[PDB]
Amino acid sequence: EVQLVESGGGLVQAGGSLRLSCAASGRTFSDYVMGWFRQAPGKERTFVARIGWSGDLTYYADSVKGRFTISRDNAKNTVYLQMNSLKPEDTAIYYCAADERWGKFDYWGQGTQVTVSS
Repeated sequence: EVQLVESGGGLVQAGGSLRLSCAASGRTFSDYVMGWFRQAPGKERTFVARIGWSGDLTYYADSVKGRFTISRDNAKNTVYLQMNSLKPEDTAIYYCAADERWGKFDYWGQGTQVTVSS
């Protein structure tokens, strides 16, 4: 099975930025669509962004499109989420996810906290 390990969470001031990363291992990384989800403490886990196998096709939730950028490096088995212009409402636990097909993902990371101070 594929293992996903997120990195890069932290505390940032409103208007700032963070880059999350997620390293996949155990199977050929280029066989998987990679996605990011987030769960705010009082809401259910919601979709953030996903990227196609080759890194060309990307899709973003309305609430983050234009501020967040998803990318991948298939030689490093890593997917990235560059989060710019952060808002307090971006505060959440962010989860990496993987699936061979393009809300259901077979594999999930353990989550990393992102806190945006007002």
